[PDB]
Amino acid sequence: ARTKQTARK
Amino acid sequence: HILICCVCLGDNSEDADEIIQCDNCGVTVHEGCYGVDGESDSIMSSASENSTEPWFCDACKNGVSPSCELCPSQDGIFKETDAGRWVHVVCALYVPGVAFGDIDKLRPVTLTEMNYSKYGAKECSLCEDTRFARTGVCISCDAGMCRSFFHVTCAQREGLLSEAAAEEDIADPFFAYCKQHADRFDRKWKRKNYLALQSYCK
Ligand SMILES: [Ca+2]
Ligand SMILES: [Ca+2]
Ligand SMILES: [Zn+2]
Ligand SMILES: [Zn+2]
Ligand SMILES: [Zn+2]
Ligand SMILES: [Zn+2]
Ligand SMILES: [Zn+2]
Repeated sequence: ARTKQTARK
Repeated sequence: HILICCVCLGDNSEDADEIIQCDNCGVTVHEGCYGVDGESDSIMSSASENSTEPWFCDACKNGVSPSCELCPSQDGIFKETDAGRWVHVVCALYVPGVAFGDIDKLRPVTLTEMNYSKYGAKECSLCEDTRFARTGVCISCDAGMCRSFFHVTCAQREGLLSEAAAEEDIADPFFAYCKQHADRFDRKWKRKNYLALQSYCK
């Protein structure tokens, strides 16, 4: 999977 | 548990360059090593309240488990060529005369008549299955005039692939050394990360 950029600081 | 990039064998996963995983075949790669960095989250992701979204590599998007035009290995992560064939990202990076169409997405790969004329031309000195030692294309050790030859993915397995840092300003930053000329410390951690990549995927 790939962490959403909305969940990245 | 630890995520390792199957192109560069690095283990750093920051918010800018994350190590991601294909949800069908299982390969793990830096966003930046595969051209999927700085892209917007998928439309399917709005359905989730979770922090992560599914992702699939290009081979799985097309429903193939391909072979590489440049080596006999079946593992690792692939990009499609302009002719509808497939090459490892790592082979495309290290083989001379092979270039990416656009550097940002690393897509597609255009292989030339010159690339194909090198097929079988050198025997890979690291193939474990000699039935394939003369398939694909070998690179050589980059130390002086050393003429030791190997497939890019066979050299990767032995921890022989190196990349110069950006600050070093070397026009071609991808290079390889045979075991006789390699940096012993570098081989060690690359071989260690390679073996962890094999145990994680399986
Ligand atoms: Ca290249
Ligand atoms: Ca090179
Ligand atoms: Zn990487
Ligand atoms: Zn995949
Ligand atoms: Zn390959
Ligand atoms: Zn080989
Ligand atoms: Zn050498």
